[PDB]
Amino acid sequence: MSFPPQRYHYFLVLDFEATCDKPQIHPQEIIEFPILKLNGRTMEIESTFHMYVQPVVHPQLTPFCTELTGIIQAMVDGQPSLQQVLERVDEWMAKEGLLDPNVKSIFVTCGDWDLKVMLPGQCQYLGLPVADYFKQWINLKKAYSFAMGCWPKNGLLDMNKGLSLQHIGRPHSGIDDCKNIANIMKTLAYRGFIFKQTSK
Ligand SMILES: Nc1ncnc2c1ncn2[C@@H]1O[C@H](COP(=O)(O)O)[C@@H](O)[C@H]1O
Ligand SMILES: [Mn+2]
Ligand SMILES: [Mn+2]
Repeated sequence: MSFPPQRYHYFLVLDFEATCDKPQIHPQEIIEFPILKLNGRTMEIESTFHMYVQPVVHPQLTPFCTELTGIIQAMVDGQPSLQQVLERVDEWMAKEGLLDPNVKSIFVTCGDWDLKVMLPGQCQYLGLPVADYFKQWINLKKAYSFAMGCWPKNGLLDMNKGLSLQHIGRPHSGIDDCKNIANIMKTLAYRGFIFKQTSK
């Protein structure tokens, strides 16, 4: 059945961008924090949280980081740090109605890195508690492997290839990576896939 009933009222698509360098910078710090709120049944985008984040440990973006993500220095200067952005997220969750125990939602990321490595690692570095809704998610690569029966090699690019979808926007932009995740989800639901939590 196309677009079957799903287990969640809403899906929260997330894809961080972080400071980086060649070889990798340490520690990494989140510099882009997007969330797309998807209708649980249709996968349509109904609301968007999007904030750039000011890094503190390594405050100046490297040339590699700007080339990779497209994020320039003026986009993070004057921004709130991660602690404040997380409070903005909580307020946004509240306004969207996602803090109701009877409203079911879950984050969806491309891989496990965002919520298994990046966010809890930086919160630990900062002595910040991770909000409980960040502790369960769906790895799209894993969901795709169940839906299509195959393991994609390179994330969004290869999942778009397998589904004959055109890439949306700019690769390695957090918000655009989110739009592609949402578009892949829409197709998987069209093909009859019911999404399930994959985090452990
Ligand atoms: N090829 C790469 N080399 C170094 N760092 C990367 C690379 N790709 C991604 N990253 C880092 O991982 C973050 C998330 O990328 P992505 O998982 O592609 O959305 C980026 O913002 C960078 O900090
Ligand atoms: Mn990513
Ligand atoms: Mn990305």
